[PDB]
Amino acid sequence: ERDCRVSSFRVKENFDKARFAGTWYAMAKKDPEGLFLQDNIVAEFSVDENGHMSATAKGRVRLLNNWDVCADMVGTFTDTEDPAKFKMKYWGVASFLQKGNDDHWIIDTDYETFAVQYSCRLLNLDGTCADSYSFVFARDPSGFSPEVQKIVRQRQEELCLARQYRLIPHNGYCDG
Ligand SMILES: CC1=C(/C=C/C(C)=C/C=C/C(C)=C/C(=O)O)C(C)(C)CCC1
Repeated sequence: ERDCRVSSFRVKENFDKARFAGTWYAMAKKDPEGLFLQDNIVAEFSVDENGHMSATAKGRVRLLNNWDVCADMVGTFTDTEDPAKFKMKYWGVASFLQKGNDDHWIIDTDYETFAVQYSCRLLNLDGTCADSYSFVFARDPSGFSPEVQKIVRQRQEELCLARQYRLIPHNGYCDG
């Protein structure tokens, strides 16, 4: 019954960028295909005088050859017609880091405790997502109340991504 068209997905009513600024800890994630951040992920959002939003993020990345590395990444966001939908150009501090362009949607947030993000990097012909990713972020590393977990579990259902998210460890590897 429930529609999986990325076009139909709901997003944050009247997104407020400055209000999202600060440190966010990823608690759980739904990885995309290929190399992705492993764990110990922490994002840090900024918004300039102009309204230009930017972010930095640390995360452990396992390189093909098995070395583990603490990837220091960079992201710049571009506004769209949808205040909660942005275009994100990212790159790493080190040259060997994945560089790219991806959609960045703020599905839901309360700005103070949690946030569900999402990106489809490929649309199937039908209109659903063939390559997605999603971050569940928390204001406090400790996580959230069974109350908010309810909400999140709900946003996840709506993104056609329930029962396929994983918990993210934080063990200070990239120093925390
Ligand atoms: C920029 C950006 C994001 C994507 C980061 C990616 C995609 C990092 C990939 C790192 C790799 C791919 C490192 C490596 O493999 O060296 C996320 C949504 C958290 C949202 C805001 C900041």
